[PDB]
Amino acid sequence: MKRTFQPSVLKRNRSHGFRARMATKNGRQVLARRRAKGRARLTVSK
Amino acid sequence: AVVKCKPTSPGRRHVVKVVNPELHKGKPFAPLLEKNSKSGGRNNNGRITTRHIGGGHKQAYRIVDFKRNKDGIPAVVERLEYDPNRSANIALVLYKDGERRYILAPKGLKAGDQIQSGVDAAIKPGNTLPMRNIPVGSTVHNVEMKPGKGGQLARSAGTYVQIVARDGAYVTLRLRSGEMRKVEADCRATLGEVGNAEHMLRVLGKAGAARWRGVRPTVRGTAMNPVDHPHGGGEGRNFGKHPVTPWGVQTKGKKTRSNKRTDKFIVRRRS
RNA sequence: AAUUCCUUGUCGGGUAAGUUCCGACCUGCACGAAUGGCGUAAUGAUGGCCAGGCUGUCUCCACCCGAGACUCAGUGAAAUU
RNA sequence: GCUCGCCGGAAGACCAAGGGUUCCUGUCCAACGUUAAUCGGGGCAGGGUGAGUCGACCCCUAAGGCGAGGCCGAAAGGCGUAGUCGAUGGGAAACAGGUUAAUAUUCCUGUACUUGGUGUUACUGCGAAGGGGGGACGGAGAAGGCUAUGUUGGCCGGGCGACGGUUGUCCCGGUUUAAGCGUGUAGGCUGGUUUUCCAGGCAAAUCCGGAAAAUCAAGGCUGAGGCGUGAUGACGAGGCACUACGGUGCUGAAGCAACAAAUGCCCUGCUUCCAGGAAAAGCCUCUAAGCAUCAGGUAACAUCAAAUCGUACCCCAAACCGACACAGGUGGUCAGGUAGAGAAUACCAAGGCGCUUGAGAGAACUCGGGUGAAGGAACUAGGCAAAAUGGUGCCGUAACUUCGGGAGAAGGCACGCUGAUAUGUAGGUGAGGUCCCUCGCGGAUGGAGCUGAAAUCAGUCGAAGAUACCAGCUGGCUGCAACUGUUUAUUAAAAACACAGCACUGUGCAAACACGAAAGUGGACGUAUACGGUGUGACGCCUGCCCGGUGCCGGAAGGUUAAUU
RNA sequence: AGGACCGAACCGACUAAUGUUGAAAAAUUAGCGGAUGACUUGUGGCUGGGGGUGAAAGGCCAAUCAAACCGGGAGAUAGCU
Repeated sequence: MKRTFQPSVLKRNRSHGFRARMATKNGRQVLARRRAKGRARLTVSK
Repeated sequence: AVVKCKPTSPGRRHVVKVVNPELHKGKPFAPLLEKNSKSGGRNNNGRITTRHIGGGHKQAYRIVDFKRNKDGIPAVVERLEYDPNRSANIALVLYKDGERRYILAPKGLKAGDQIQSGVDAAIKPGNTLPMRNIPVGSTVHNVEMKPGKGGQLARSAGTYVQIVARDGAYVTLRLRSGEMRKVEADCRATLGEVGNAEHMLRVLGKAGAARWRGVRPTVRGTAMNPVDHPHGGGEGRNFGKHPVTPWGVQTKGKKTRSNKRTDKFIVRRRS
């Protein structure tokens, strides 16, 4: 049976990539929150 | 000619088709072609604004000369062609200088005929002249609402317009719907009428034929739930309310014209 | 009657015996003409009924071929209390 | 190591997506592996991915995204022009053989090809963010000509039999070779050359389009395969020396013909139909502003350059998505033999596997199967389940019907093997010879060889000849929906939803209507034979009476009535 | 010629048995329907929560739908256990 997760690198970067987050005001706030918490991995870029 | 297929299988019992052997069987004129992508009834917001649109066969757009301002140069028609973008047919016309264009095909026009446009032009079908020089009581088609804007009336398969009378800088016309409209006596018109009257005698015969044209199925509305349509549901088939559209309008005689900007060129709207 | 409460209405057909099925009758509790009425060849993994063929479905169960169940060695769960 | 069993349109082979050292060698057995373990996709250490031609990057664009000025909006922000991004599509160039424990069209041997920079020489009208050509396109169907590939004969090497026969019409194996260059065939499309003139292609034009004459019909373009060369080469069954029996050097015969034949190629072709079938650049041409003894353009020769990143391994699965070494899911390419209509089915080749707990016993009962005396639905809510029918040819076939159907209706007869007609028939293929010729990959005649259905007659074996796998049960009456289709992923597939057809009603274009505080967009590059909404639901015969109530469409005297004054 | 006929690949899910701390949080085995079209499939793109999409079941929107998920108002309120 087919399951929900079907990986694709190109689609992953276009949806949650670093450049996608920086392109919108609300996306920039996501980075600020994660930086304050001290996350080691900011996004899914690598 | 109209031909009915034999009943060799269901879905072909009731099929009636219109066949015209005079139409050209070949590729069209490449220089006058353009692409045309489907929309699906969705606007730039991505939402559906018109329902029952989707699918169909791929089509290419043909540039047609509605303005018809090439005056004083005789032209000869070459061949007739099938246009998928409209119900009427089109004709390829070659001018004396050497330029080619597309025009709507009148009723009595065939290969080898001669047409011309302008005030000096003669009173023959396929000729375009200002309505000021057109004798009253004649039949015309492809009429312009404003001078130099291009024709916008009587462009269907077998429609036409008749000039009733003229008094000043205006003329009175009777439209196919029965309305009597007043327009400036400087617009252009073409003698005759669009020849495809057999277009309305065809019958699709099966559901698949409609899908070929890009029409999606329609859901009545009394078969939905209350949260979807005002006609709602019920235990069985109740329908105990006045007929109404989605969004709640009577749609059983209520009028919707509320322009009021012109409200001056209309005399005998209809009926 | 996909509609009939009284009801297994009454008569005829099919069965040794038919509250179902088919054909008539009209007392239509409470059918009816585009929220359509009455017919209709073909089509349907659609509802009801009757025949031929065929059989372990049954009268009534018997034997046989394989995988578990049982014994020995290794590993080693669960609900509940 | 020798036997046995299983898959073989895969349970074989090569990739994309995804994963990220699981790849090769040495060494170890605590934990991990549903048991043991010397073994492992486990622990530890070392080693392994070689490109001008393959892919990415790069040039060009589709849906769509972003968007200088600009338009709009309390703020945030929305839409969009010039532009700039975005493959799942278009765009130059390499093949065969050998080699490592682990990589190769990337290394080595042999033989090729493409695009640029500079120099020399010869001859010269060069120039674009502009014009034209080209690139460039659908479904179905029907043939003809070919190849991959297979079978048989010939040729070459080897063999004479564990038990009767086997020197022959006997047995086993092999019989392979590319890109490139030259030749331009089967076949497809189109009439050429010269001169003069012109309201068109935003200006120009020798180019494209149009008009009028003259003169000839051979002009051009596209094009599978075959043949020659590449090749005195490479490969090659088996022998013979090394050979830690893990494996290496050397040597090496024959290497042809006929027949059958694709879903692949000629074919982006041809015929036909209605629903009428992308864009841009590279490429080929034409000139403007300019520059002209310069600079540039065409051809030959020489020389230099072609960077950077990916390349191991699995990839229908133990390495990817399912918490697992999980009877699940996952796109493309390759397609042998016998029987067969077949990519179905049965048995096999190349190749790969026996699925990570075993050994005994032969109770009840449960699960998956085989056979059955006499009766044959008496079972049960119900013939649920099971049993049964099953192929090809010929004969034959009802009510009803929209004349197409119903229909494979129902039912009946014949099927193996051997010989003859005919030492292999009808048919297909086709050498030599002969003849012709625009002498070429040509035409006519000619028939050797090869391959090969079906039918009739006679004989013969068994209980049974469509013998296995494979492979329709049939008929009569009736309700509902016309029909093919669609639906509650995971208890409902239907009489429910769609449907062609029919009717009412709205809408004259800046259309009605819909998404949006707005700009704007869809409807539509459409125009009443058009578009939106509502009910009914093929087709045939038909669709009666009622306008008091509610809604909608008109009318207008009189009564009543807001802000304002 | 055909939303034509028989039947594999491919796409579906009408009947029965097994399984129900399953091999599997919806499968396996034997039969079954469509199979040139209103057909099926790979890659990328667009529509966002009182909103989307819907050949219309209150179906589907990441194993969750008569109003998704995450954080916040928040120690909401609870004459009831």
